[PDB]
Amino acid sequence: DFQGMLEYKREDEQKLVKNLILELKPRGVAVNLIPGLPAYILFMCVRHADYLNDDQKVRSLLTSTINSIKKVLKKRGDDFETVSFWLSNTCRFLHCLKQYSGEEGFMKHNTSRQNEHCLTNFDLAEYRQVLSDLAIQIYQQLVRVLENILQPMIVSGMLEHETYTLDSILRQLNSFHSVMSQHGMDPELIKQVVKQMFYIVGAITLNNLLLRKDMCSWSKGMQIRYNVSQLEEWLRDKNLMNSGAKETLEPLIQAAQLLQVKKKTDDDAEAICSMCNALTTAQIVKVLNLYTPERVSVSFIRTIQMRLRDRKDSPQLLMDAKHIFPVTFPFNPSSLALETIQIPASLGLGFIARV
Amino acid sequence: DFQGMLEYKREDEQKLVKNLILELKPRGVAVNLIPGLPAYILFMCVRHADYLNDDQKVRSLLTSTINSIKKVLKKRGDDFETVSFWLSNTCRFLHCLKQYSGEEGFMKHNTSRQNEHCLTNFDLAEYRQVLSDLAIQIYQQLVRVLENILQPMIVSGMLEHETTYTLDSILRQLNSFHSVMSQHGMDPELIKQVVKQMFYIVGAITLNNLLLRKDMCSWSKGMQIRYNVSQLEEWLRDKNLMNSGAKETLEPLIQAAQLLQVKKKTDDDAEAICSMCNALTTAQIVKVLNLYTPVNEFEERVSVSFIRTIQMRLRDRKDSPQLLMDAKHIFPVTFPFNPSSLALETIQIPASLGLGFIARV
Amino acid sequence: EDEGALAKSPLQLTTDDVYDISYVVGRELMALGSDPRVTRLQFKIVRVMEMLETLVNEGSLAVEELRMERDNLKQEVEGLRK
Amino acid sequence: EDEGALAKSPLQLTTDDVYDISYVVGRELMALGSDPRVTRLQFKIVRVMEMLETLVNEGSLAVEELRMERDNLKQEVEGLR
Amino acid sequence: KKKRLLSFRDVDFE
Amino acid sequence: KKKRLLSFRDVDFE
Repeated sequence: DFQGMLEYKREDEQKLVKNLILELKPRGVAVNLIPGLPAYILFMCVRHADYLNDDQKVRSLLTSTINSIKKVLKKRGDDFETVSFWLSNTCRFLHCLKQYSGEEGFMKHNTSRQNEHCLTNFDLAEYRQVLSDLAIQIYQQLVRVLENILQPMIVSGMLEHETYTLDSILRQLNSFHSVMSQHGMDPELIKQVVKQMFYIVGAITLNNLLLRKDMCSWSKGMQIRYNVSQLEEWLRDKNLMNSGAKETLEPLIQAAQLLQVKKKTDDDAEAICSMCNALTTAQIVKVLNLYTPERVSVSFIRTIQMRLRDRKDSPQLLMDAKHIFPVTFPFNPSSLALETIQIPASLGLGFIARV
Repeated sequence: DFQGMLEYKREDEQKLVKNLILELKPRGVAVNLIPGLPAYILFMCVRHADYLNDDQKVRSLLTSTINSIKKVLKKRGDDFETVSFWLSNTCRFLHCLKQYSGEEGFMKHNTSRQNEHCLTNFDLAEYRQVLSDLAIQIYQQLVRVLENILQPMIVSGMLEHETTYTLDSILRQLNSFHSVMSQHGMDPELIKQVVKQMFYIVGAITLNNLLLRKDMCSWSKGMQIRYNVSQLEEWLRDKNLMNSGAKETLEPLIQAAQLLQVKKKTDDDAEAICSMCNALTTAQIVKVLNLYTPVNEFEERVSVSFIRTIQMRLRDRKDSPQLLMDAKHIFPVTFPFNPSSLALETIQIPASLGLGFIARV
Repeated sequence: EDEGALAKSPLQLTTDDVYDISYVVGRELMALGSDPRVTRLQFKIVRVMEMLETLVNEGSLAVEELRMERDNLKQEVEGLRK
Repeated sequence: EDEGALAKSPLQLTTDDVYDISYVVGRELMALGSDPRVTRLQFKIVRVMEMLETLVNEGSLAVEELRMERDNLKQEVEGLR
Repeated sequence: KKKRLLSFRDVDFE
Repeated sequence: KKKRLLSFRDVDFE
């Protein structure tokens, strides 16, 4: 029987964070079989340092950990797998520091056995803050890499197509989601990533439509709306209907509808004004101007602008495609028993011992 | 969901028994992971033919099965692994035919799902009889192969050794035997009988040699024999075989070793002998005393009077003028019903079996 | 997710295929709960997959290096023949 | 009983090691019961072990053939110079 | 529904 | 027992 700790010699610490963080591959047999494993192992090391009441060793490990993680994300921050992996694991490390902090609040989902594994000599509340802030940092490098990959596909797949296609986009979305899943990234974190990906698709598409006269036709309205419904299906097939992802596409949807509605009578104008609640006046006017069949008369456009004067949001045309919804990492306790964790030989951590 | 049956085209039947019986290796990934697998597969094929109400297909498959197993044991019947494998699988196949016969006496330990997998058109009771006779036959052959391996090691390792073949050679051989039968998923009640049969052979060959040589009846040898047996007993204890009856087969050998060690002088000493040695015949007891070689100048020889004193008290015993054990004696084997908890509906067909041409139903 | 991996011929597995198999086996093990003998089996399966990864990796690297060398040597021999 | 084979370097595994690992893991799976998802896991492990067996048994072949050929070409290079 | 008893004799084997 | 709080600032890293 073990207590669920890991001891290591102090001069071995640089070897520890080297194999466990610096040179640990985001894709491996052990990490794939047991997602979050490096976070669990790091936490078990902290437990024993705490159990030793060695503040200089606790400080050393906690410092090396964040330094090494940052060292990794600097060296390979262009790589989606690496970023996704260390986001997922930094998070799990944060959860572990909470779930076994010895604070009653973070202990409402623990077994009796788990509650025995709490820290006893040190309060790492200040460290958790640094770590959570590091996580926020990581989450944004993620969206950064995420966007640079999606971006060169969006116009082509969503618009210029009767390079990439629509299925290319769905494919890339399928790739992103599976990678995050395999890393054991919190489901609620995945949701926010998906919402962020749909917004980028929507914002880039709408902006390109608004800056191009060749894209504003009834035909494209038929095509855009079809493409959106393929993205809705993608959410529905992964139970992401409550991710808030769909709602971020509302401006694009309404712009696509606007291209299809009749645009001649006073009633047509009235209907447009109540339908397009998610588009700005500038956006509605721009689409009406670019339309290509009769053409939208200058007085029909005037009727629209006059009618919409009830709205006091300053006139804006372009969506911010670099906008990032503020990320939350809600506490997610694991039911994993630390006492039955072994150290797979492929991690190259033979120099540490279970306690 | 599958029903737990296997379908194959009638023209593929030969290829089926070829891969599943004739050329199937007794040691492999799939059969090691799932012991008894070819028997489960065979029965599932039977289930489908019974489901099709095709009497000719059932008869043909059941006939090919027995003939194929016989063919394998003819060709590779010297190999212990092969014989063990097919004894074990013949039993499992028999167990399956009972467990899923639809006869209530065989259904007591079935789950409800298992009860629903019973045969529905054909009563195979006469086939079970033939299959059972095959198993008995295979078992005799197992004992044969077994005995041929052990035999040259017994005298050397139980008698001639001191502290080629040693006692450890024998234990090593028993481990290998017990390990192979276990890996084959052979019925534990059957393993118990095979082990009893092995111990009998060891005890009979050893005792016979005591009685036929002159240089084995000394106090020094009784000491050594008692040690060797205590190791054999330890082996049974470690492997939980103390109810197998194997230990009891060594009792004549044990009582002979004790005879070599006890005092052989006074009339009281002779009384103890005539009650300790209740498993050796008068001839065997008296013969041992005669062959006895003193260890020192300070130990006398067994006196003629002493022997006659013993030979006189054992007179009111049913006269037993027999010296040597039948070392070729085979205890009659039984195969008590042994139903399995395995669910046929979830059995898959591993690719290494080369039975892709059969389909799950 | 491992349908294509498990269905592959062993001599044509890549280390990526092994990683794929590892994930789905991991899920199925995880879905079996916290039984301590499930966990012992889990780490035993980790070892098996590790050995599988190594043999796949070694074989691919060795075959690849020998292929280059062999191709280069065949070009050299051809020139020396002329 | 598999602690020996599981502790071997993979390059020194024999097909017998594979068979032994198979048996032990087989028992451990058996001990968990007849849950269909235990059984599903069991057949994936069968496939994994099959793959491990093939690699242990045939993994050297392609390397071997290429090696003899490499050495033969090398012999020819030395001889022509 | 009594199952049909299938006859098996030694003549059927080998 | 009272858990001794440790100090952590961004300056203590990098």
